[PDB]
Amino acid sequence: FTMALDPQAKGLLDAMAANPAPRIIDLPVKEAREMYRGIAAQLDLQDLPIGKTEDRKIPGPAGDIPVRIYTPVAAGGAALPVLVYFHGGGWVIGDLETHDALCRSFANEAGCKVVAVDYRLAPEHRFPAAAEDCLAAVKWVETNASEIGVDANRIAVAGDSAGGNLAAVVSQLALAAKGPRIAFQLLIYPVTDTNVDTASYRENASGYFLERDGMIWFFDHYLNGADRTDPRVAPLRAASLAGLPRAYVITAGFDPLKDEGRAYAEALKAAGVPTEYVNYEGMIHGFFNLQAAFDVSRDAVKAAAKALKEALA
Repeated sequence: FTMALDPQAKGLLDAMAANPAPRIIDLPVKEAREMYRGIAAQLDLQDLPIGKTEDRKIPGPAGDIPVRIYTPVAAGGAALPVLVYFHGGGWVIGDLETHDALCRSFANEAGCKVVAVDYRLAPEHRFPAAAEDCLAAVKWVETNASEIGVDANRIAVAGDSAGGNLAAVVSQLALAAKGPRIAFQLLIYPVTDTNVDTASYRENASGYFLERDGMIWFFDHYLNGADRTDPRVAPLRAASLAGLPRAYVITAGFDPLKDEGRAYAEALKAAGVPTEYVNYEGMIHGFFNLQAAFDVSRDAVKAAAKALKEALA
């Protein structure tokens, strides 16, 4: 295991190295968001089928929140379990389009409705705007479960990266508020803390798509000298994890976020929370949205979806 890096990942990274265009993090957010959209468009699966896709607005604490509601192909009329999904992108980039293929994948493979949330992004809306919107969305899904044909006893949350941060944080806030009821949290290479100097941060600092300098950039847009020890951005620092939703936690081997993701999984287990932890040793951060490029990505998305399905049975 000289480097256990997946050869499809090495191929991708080498190709990205040969590109002279500015890094996402050297750019104003307009270009950064567009650059990320273009990346997504080329490396994720296109033209996946869906039973139904519906865009609408729901009431939010600061104004309307756009959401996208996915129904599995050939779903019956019965009320379905529902996954509320928070996209990644360091709380700055990403949107309903960048993660659409992943949402379709979860809907079809897990057999659940998916509600993807277009939450407020930084720097236009700093912390805790994203968490406010994501919590509001889960509350709305629970309250209006009958209207959108879902089972309010089978609500899961999920997200990748900053979205996984939000899923973890929303779970904590919901527990503290005694609602909404969340039955599962699917944390895909999540941000769980604000220490950019863990062993995996320094070992995987550059060259693996998500870089240490990238996280610094994201944190600076998102956190406004906000307390970086605030558990609403650093859920690993919570006083207690007891009573949180059963979890499925994914980390990538060459991800600077590996150590804190694993740490959160360990701390959930130690607090008695049922937790399934899987690490993909050859993968890089962001690989759940690279299903067109990586064989392992398709396998991992299916595996996460099946865990979700089985948990909400």
